[PDB]
Amino acid sequence: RSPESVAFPMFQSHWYSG
Amino acid sequence: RSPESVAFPMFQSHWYSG
Amino acid sequence: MSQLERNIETIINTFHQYSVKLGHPDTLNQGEFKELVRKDLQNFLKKENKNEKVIEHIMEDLDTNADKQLSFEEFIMLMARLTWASHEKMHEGDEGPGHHHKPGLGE
Amino acid sequence: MSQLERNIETIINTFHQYSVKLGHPDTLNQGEFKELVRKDLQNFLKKENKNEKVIEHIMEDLDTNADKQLSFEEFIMLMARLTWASHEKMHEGDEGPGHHHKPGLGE
Amino acid sequence: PMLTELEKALNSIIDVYHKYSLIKGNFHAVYRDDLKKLLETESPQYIRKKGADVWFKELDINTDGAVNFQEFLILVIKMGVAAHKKSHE
Amino acid sequence: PMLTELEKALNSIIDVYHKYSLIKGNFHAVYRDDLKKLLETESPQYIRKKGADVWFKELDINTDGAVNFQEFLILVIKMGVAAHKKSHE
Ligand SMILES: *C(=O)c1ccc(C(=O)O)c(-c2c3ccc(=O)cc-3oc3cc(O)ccc23)c1
Ligand SMILES: *C(=O)c1ccc(C(=O)O)c(-c2c3ccc(=O)cc-3oc3cc(O)ccc23)c1
Ligand SMILES: [Ca+2]
Ligand SMILES: [Ca+2]
Ligand SMILES: [Ca+2]
Ligand SMILES: [Ca+2]
Ligand SMILES: [Ca+2]
Ligand SMILES: [Ca+2]
Ligand SMILES: [K+]
Ligand SMILES: [K+]
Ligand SMILES: [N]
Ligand SMILES: [N]
Ligand code: NA
Ligand code: NA
Ligand code: NI
Ligand code: NI
Repeated sequence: RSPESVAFPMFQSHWYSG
Repeated sequence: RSPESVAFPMFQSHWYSG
Repeated sequence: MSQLERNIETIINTFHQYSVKLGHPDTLNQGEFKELVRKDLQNFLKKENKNEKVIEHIMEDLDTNADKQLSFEEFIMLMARLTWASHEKMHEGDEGPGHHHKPGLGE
Repeated sequence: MSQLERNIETIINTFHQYSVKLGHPDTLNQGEFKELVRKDLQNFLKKENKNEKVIEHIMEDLDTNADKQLSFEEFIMLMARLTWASHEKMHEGDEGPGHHHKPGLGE
Repeated sequence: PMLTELEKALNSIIDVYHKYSLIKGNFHAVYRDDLKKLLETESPQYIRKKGADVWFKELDINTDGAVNFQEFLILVIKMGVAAHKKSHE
Repeated sequence: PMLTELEKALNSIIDVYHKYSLIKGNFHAVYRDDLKKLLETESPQYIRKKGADVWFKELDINTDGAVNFQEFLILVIKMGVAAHKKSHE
C-alpha cells in the first residue's frame, strides 16, 4: 500500500501542555 | 587556558581530494 | 518509488497498523506500542521485549511531550535509533581495514 | 565562561595538545590520535585501547575526507559519539519510572 | 530468525546509505556530489526541490565536507515526517 | 578509576543538557522556552545571536516540539566547531 489520504485526522499537538 | 590566537594555521581542506 | 521511499512507506504503514486500533487513530498509546514492539520489532528488541517495564521506559522516553501517546514524529526517533544500533552492531569490534558489515541487530 | 563553554574548551585544548606534535599542527595523525586516545580516553576507550587495530579502524572511520589525519571537525564526531554512548550506559537496562543515571562509560 | 518487514526496512535504510557512501573515499562519507545522486535517485520531488546543496549544508553538521551515517539519519527522519504528513492530504 | 579531564568534559555535557531537560515534562526533552534558557546561560554571544527560535527550528529535526539529547548534540558539535575556528583568529 502507498499511504495516500488515510482519511483519519493527523495528530498535530507537538508541544508540551502538562 | 582559554584558546585564543593559537597562532599556527588552521586546517581548512574539508573535502575529498583522493 | 525508490528503495528508501519503500522503506519509509513500511515504517508509516506499520505505525498506522497499530495507531488506529484505540484512542487517537494517528498515535500509539501504551498498549498499541507494546503490540507493535512485540510483533514487528520482535527480533531487534528481543531482549527488551522480555521485560514489559523496559518497554514502558522506552515509550516514556520517546513521548517527548509527555501526553502518554507516541505521535509519528516521536516514533520515528525509535526507528532512527534502531537503524543506528543495527549499523553499529555490523561494525562491532571492527578491526578493519576497509569496510565490512557483520550481521545486524536481532541476528 | 559557562559549564558547557568550559567543556568545549577542554575538548579543543586536548585536541591541540596532540595535534601540534608532528606534521600538520592543527590535525591529528595516526600516532597523535593513538596518544590522545591512550591517555585522555583511557577510561572511555579502555577496551578498544587494548587492540591497536581497533584504534586504527576508529581513526579510519572518523577520517571522512580520507587524507589520513583527523581535523578538529572530524574529531568532534568522536566526542559526540562517546558522550552519547556514556549517556546510553547511564540508562542501560532502564526500567523507570522517571529519570535516573547509572554510572557512565569507563566506570 | 527471519526479520519482520519493519526490521528489514531499517536494515535496508543502512543498505541505501552505503550505495552512496561506498562510491569513493571514506566508507561512511557521502560527499556533496554523491549526495546529489542519493537525493535524485532515492527521494521524491518535494524533497529534491530543496536542492542538493541546501540539503548538504543542512546535513553536514560538523562541516567536514561529508555526510556520515548519523547525519544521513537526519535526512531519513525528515523524509519520514514529511511522508507521514503527506499521507494525511 | 578517576576520569581524565577530557572524559569528565564529555560527562559534564550530559550534565549540562539535563539541567534544562529536567525542568519539566519528558526527562529528555528541552522545550522551546527551556532552550532559550540553555542558549542564554551556556552559549556565547556569537551562538546566541542566531536567536533561540532559529536554533530550535534547526535542532528539532523530527519537529516534535522538543530537543532530545541527540538533537542537543547537534548544538554541541556546532559550538565546538565554531569555538575551534575562533581560536584561530
Ligand atoms: C502496497 O501497495 C503494497 C503492499 C504490500 C506489498 C508487499 O508486501 O508485497 C507491496 C509490494 C509489492 C506490491 C505489488 C507487487 O507486484 C510487488 C511488490 O513488491 C514489494 C516488495 C517489497 O520489498 C515491499 C512491498 C512490495 C505493496
Ligand atoms: C586556562 O586558563 C585554564 C587552565 C587550567 C585550568 C585547570 O585545570 O584548573 C583552568 C581552570 C581554572 C583556572 C584558574 C582558577 O582559578 C580556577 C580554575 O578552575 C577550573 C575548573 C575546571 O573544571 C577546569 C578548568 C579550570 C583554566
Ligand atoms: Ca491509537
Ligand atoms: Ca507524545
Ligand atoms: Ca599533527
Ligand atoms: Ca581527514
Ligand atoms: Ca559531516
Ligand atoms: Ca525533537
Ligand atoms: K498518520
Ligand atoms: K586548531
Ligand atoms: N503540566
Ligand atoms: N583519489
Ligand atoms: Na564515501
Ligand atoms: Na524536559
Ligand atoms: Ni557501514
Ligand atoms: Ni538521562
